[PDB]
Order: sequence, then structure tokens, then C-alpha cells
Amino acid sequence: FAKLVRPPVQIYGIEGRYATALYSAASKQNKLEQVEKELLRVGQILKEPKMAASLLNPYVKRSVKVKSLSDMTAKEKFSPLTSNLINLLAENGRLTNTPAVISAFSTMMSVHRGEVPCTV
Repeated sequence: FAKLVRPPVQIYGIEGRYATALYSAASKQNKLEQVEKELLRVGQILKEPKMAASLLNPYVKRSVKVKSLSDMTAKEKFSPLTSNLINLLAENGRLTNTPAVISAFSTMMSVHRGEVPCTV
């Protein structure tokens, strides 16, 4: 028993658009490095057992836990193109399957290089 198939998960659209709808502004600047490298942090933070008890703790609050995030946003890598996606990632509670959103960034971060007036 307990067979299960466990369908694949990594890319979809709505979740992938989150990064593309945040880095979209980042691209205009070229912070893909500060938003793609940062996004990688959110992935390791979820793998952290101790983090799971903080990134998903209903004991904190709706606007309280967001403050503690800054500590992981100003001492991890975030701050610029991730000092907004951080609150958004922990605004509704999408810090469970967020690692999938970061992956899309790697594919969306490569489409920005071609989507530019290549005259030089």
C-alpha cells in the first residue's frame, strides 16, 4: 500500500509569473542577479527545518512575521529586488511551494537577454 505516483512539479505559470511579475521591473534595471540569486535563498530557507517552524508559524501574525523577515532579507541576500517579493511570499502563505517559483526565474531570466534592442 501507500503506492502513490507523486506527479511532477516545478513550473506552471501563475506561480512562475510571480517572479516574472516582480523581476519584470528588475530586468529593466538588470537586477536579475540580485533577484535570481536572492530567490535561491528562499529555497534554502524552506529546506531549513528550523525555518519551517517560522516561515509557517501561525503564532506570529499577519504583519508581525513580515518584520522578522527583514532580518532574513537584510542578512541573506535580499533587500533590493527581494525586499518586496519577501513580504509577498509571506503575505498569503506561499512559502511552501515557493521553490517552484524560483525555478521559473531561471527560464524567465534567460528570456530577458533576448528581449532587448540588440543593435550594438
